Amino acid sequence: VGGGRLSVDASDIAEASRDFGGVARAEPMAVFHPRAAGDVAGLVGAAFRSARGFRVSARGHGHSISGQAQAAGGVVVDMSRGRGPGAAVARALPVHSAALGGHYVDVWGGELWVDVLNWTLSHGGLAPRSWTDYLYLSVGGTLSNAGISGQAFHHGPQISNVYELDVVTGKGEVVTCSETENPDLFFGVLGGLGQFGIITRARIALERAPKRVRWIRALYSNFSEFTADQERLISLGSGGGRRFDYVEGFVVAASVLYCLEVTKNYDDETAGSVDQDVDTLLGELNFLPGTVFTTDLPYVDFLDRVHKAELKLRAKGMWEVPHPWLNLFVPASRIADFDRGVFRGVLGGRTAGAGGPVLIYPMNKHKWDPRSSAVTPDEEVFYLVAFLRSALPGAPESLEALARQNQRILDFCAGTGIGAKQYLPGHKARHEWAEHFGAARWDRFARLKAEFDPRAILAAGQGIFRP
Ligand SMILES: *Cc1cc2c(cc1C)nc1c(=O)[nH]c(=O)nc-1n2C[C@H](O)[C@H](O)[C@H](O)COP(=O)(O)OP(=O)(O)OC[C@H]1O[C@@H](n2cnc3c(N)ncnc32)[C@H](O)[C@@H]1O
Ligand SMILES: O=C(Nc1ccccc1)Nc1ccnc(Cl)c1
Repeated sequence: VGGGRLSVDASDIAEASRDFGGVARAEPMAVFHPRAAGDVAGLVGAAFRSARGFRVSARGHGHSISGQAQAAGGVVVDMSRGRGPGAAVARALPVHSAALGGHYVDVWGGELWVDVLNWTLSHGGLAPRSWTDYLYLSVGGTLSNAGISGQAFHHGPQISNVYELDVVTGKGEVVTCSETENPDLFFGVLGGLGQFGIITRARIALERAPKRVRWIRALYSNFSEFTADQERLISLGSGGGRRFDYVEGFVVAASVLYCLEVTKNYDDETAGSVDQDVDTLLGELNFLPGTVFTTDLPYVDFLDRVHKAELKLRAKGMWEVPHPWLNLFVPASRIADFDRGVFRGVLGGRTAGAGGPVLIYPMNKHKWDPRSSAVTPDEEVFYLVAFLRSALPGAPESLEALARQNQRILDFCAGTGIGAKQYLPGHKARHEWAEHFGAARWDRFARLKAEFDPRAILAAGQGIFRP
């Protein structure tokens, strides 16, 4: 426990027993409020030494869909709660390295990306290079998955932009790790679904942040042309050449329409070249003529765009509802078959039927380290397909229909041998985890668990190992 506090307060227990998915409700015995890493070590150590080893799970912002951060009858470590004035003054300044050829910053494992951003911009105009679409997620939470957005095609996911970690293992041991120090734990933890320890520190790579963003959306009716254009755009920038700084897309609720979403970053030095750069890049595209929608805004406002949508949804009582999300990594070689079978088949053209946004965009696997625990398709270019569904509140039939639609999509992929992989997996059954990881990766994953959390105390809500 040390400097930390073990809370049984009704409101803390309630928050720790729920998540964004709004379905899973496993209750903890207590909520731990640490002051520092040693306190998390002391709590995990005590769980490891106890007779009936209680579950310990870290909670970031509680954005999990199916109880991943829940610890039934155990202790939930509230990593993202502010630690007071002394903690805020003690946060590390960005540091320059001549060996790395740039700056990095050490952050608490529970820090929200929005707070990491505000801190680094205020200390040199620096910022992380690779984002999530939503900044009110914890660093520890995203690094336990991958952390993806429109920059991942170029910079890789957030797990490719971290130099070092401090990890509290399932034995309560504080271990510093990186590519050159305890690499098995470092690569194990990155994308490791919280299985091998709690990240108490992360050393994030930084770049000089742009000031403004030219934010563009364009429409397509031809899927083959929409995907050919996204794939061409993600192939640009090799050797720092001319490219867009963000590439996403989404299916439009109208035939089916698709929207390409791109940005071009700029500052005072590059403001003179933006318009010509954008025009050249757009002139090479095949979008429907006259369907370009452009907005110009500060970098921070573009990065926080989803939080702006959240405030609007909260005011309408549309945020705190069930979210039966399904996130897939789909091989580019089978993306046309996925569009036919799912956007035009399962969804029948009306999406609409999806119950919320459906993101679609490709990434470059070479930007992902093959040593990490993250599971990607067995192909170089693969797409995120994100079914960001919201069920109607107080409507059980709405959640049932969306959960069935998820199952049909999964059965379609398995039946036609698509080779898709779930991102933020919610498998829970043993043979499905084996198939998710594959033979070589499952063996490696089980070996890391035996070494780092033999009692299966950590992140039991993921439902991989018997606690
Ligand atoms: C709700 C949501 C999620 C989201 C998103 C937008 C919204 C509105 N946009 C995303 C995006 O564009 N790109 C992306 O990669 N992910 C996106 N997400 C999903 C999000 O990454 C996940 O929900 C993720 O879990 C992070 O959320 P959060 O920080 O709230 O963490 P958690 O849900 O409580 O816990 C997740 C798992 O990790 C373990 N955990 C938590 N903290 C730690 C630390 N410090 N160390 C180790 N493990 C940790 C939890 O126990 C749980 O298993
Ligand atoms: O959730 C998102 N991305 C995500 C989520 C889970 C896994 C991978 C990507 N992005 C996002 C974009 C616009 N509106 C909203 Cl509510 C959300």
